[PDB]
Amino acid sequence: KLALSPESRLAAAWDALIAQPARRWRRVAVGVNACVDVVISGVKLLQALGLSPGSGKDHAILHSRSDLEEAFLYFMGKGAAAERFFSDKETFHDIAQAASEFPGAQHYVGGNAALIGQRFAANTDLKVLLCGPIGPKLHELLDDNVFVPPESLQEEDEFHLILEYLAGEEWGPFKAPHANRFIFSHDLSNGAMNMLEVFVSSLEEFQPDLVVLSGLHMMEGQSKELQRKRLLEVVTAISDIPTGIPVHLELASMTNRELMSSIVHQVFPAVASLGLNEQELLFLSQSASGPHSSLSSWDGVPDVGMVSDILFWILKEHGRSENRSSDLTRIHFHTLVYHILATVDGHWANQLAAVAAGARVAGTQACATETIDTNRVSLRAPQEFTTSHLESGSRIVLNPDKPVVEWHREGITFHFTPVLVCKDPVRTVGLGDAISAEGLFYSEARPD
Ligand SMILES: Nc1ncnc2c1ncn2[C@@H]1O[C@H](COP(=O)(O)O)[C@@H](O)[C@H]1O
Repeated sequence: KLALSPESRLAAAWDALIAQPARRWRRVAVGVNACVDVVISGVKLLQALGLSPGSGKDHAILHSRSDLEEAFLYFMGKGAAAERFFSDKETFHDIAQAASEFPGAQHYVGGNAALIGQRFAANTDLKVLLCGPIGPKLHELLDDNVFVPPESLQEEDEFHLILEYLAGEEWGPFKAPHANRFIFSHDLSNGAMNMLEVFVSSLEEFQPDLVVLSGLHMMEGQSKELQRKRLLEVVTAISDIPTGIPVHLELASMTNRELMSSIVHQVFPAVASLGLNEQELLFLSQSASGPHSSLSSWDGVPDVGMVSDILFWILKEHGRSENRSSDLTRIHFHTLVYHILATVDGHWANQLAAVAAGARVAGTQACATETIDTNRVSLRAPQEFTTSHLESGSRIVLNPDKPVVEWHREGITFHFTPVLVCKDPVRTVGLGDAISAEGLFYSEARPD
């Protein structure tokens, strides 16, 4: 033998440490955002619609094929990302149909809840119920083990059209300086959480062991009154689920502070578990009180100590307390180069294996391998780090043979592991959802 890489050493230590919990979930219910992502060359699609190259010109809303072409060309010229709503329902149906039927277009399960459901459904001894706007194409795309109530099945899908360009790509006088994507949809269902009622209604019959909720972020840009009605529906529904059934909230893509504030005040006390990334974590700290709210943005890899101070603060401010009657005891934090599982002591088991398992799926799914291919991964976490900078914390050094690190702070325990980052990834949209689902699958709640 020669010396093995840090990455091979790390993946070997995971393989030994990872095992399912003693008591396993039988049934998990997941809702409510779901769609079909159609990934297609934008130039090819527009050409396929019979369009000649016009002018690049931004449009706030796309009402027409013209508007679509013009805004696409505008962003393709910048090599920049954008997202738009397309307002004409019937015209959108014809364009999405054209994109979805275009030879070589890729179709993917989309939506946090559907992606979570899909990951859980990979295990045959776990029964998954999924609600959301599920048409015939999404139903076909979903794993056969996923049960969708007939109530949650509809005639049309919610297509999200993802129009990609490559760096250097050309169409007439247009040339992309960077590779990016322009995305559009006509998705009122996910925007309004229109399947929340159907989801809530299906829980009693199904008797979930675990309920997972996502899609609140999608209400961003809707009536504040509509948002308030839906958050009350969430909280009411959860108070009707039998006591001691964990509820996980998977947080995502938030930019509105009124809404974020409201989710924290109302929904956080009603859930056992929360899942999120660096972007949402920092956004939370910026809204409310924040151990590092002052910082506008993370400057490269988020500092572990700074991250942990925010997670600590959330479980202290909003987590279960003798005064609080909050049910929140768990936060699965996942960023690119490390994941942390933070838990209020004595409510959860198997959290070493669980965080290890969340991290491992980030590698394997990114690379599209069954197991970790140690040639295609790279350890990118900091070699040493402080467990808090605010408080006086430990100085930890990474040991690839002992990758999962545990530390304690006032009845709250943290579980840290680095990620084996896929260097040549296929497609990493939806990775946080697969990470959170894996973390929960390998978690065990205890009696309330
Ligand atoms: N190339 C990669 N290899 C392994 N994990 C990744 C990679 N890229 C992203 N991740 C993780 O996947 C997640 C993407 O989904 P999200 O958290 O929803 O943004 C990030 O949180 C990263 O932690």
